[PDB]
Amino acid sequence: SSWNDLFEYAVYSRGSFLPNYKFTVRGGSIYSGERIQTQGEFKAIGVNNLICKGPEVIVNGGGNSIEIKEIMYIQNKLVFNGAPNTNPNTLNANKIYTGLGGMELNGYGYYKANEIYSDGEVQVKNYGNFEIGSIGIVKKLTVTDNGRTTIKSGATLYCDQLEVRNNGRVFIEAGATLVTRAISISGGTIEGPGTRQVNPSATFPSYPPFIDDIKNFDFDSRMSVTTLPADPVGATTLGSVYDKSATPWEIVVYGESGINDSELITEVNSKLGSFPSNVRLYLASKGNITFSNPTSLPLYNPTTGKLVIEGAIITLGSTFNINISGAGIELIYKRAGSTIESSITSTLNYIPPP
Ligand SMILES: [Ca+2]
Repeated sequence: SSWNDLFEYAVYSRGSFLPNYKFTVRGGSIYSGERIQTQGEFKAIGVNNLICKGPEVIVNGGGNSIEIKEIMYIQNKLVFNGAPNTNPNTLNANKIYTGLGGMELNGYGYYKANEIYSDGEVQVKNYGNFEIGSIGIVKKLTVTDNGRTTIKSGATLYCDQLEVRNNGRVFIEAGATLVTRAISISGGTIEGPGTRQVNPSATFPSYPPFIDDIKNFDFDSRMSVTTLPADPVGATTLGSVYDKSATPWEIVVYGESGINDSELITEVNSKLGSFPSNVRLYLASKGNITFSNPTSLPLYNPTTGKLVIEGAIITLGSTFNINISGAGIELIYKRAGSTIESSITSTLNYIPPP
């Protein structure tokens, strides 16, 4: 699997991506060209990459749990806004990069990165817990307001500046090392059996190459968005292409002005003569997606209270909202078969990089 392949994404958003409350993506990758803003209970389980090339990624509320297996690229700023101690956030990420806007890890949360690189200030505050498993290279690390940052054994943090304040704590484990060019501890602690080194002329290692690779990739250049097709069969706003040679059946639904659940029931049944609960669904829309009555879709699971979409969602508008009434989404990534890829490649005039 490749981070520059459109068909690797569970969510590919050309513009922004504002999911509904209670949204789980399981597998695949997540891309947005502009802002990502999640309004609570957002979960990424087994996500390979999360690439955001816009100005913010704002994770709001509690109960968020994000797992990144490879690269989390944050073009400018990432902000976990704050979780109740009764519904804390978790982040487990392999490699994280942020640009100049930083990474604000507000608290009631356990945030782990194995590698962290940042052209800005990593803040850990308001009881947040941040652990670096192997390496860190950041402009600034500041722990305040009862935060905690642990350098785990074997790891090395490099930061140009280190600020600890208002009962912030930095723990350096045995065999770990923190290396800063300047330091300012007023009100906070640094303990632990590892080495802490102040060196105004320290030489840091180089960023790994994936950072520039992604910064340098013009995602938009790979496609030419024109109009999304529509047929009068079924919902007159939507178009679709389907594949019954696959198991389960696969259908991609195109909606130039958005998609809703009434239209989806109409369109799918017209093409398939039914709407089996196991259908693999690929939604491609230039407006929002709205499920006003999700229990009407056979994808709704009454036991979990979730719409279970197996497939992927491609959104092409500048702004994009998923809205749903009285249910959560469980989007399980499933790579499309070739009939569906050919339809999407044709529709978006897509040229895969390799
Ligand atoms: Ca139609």
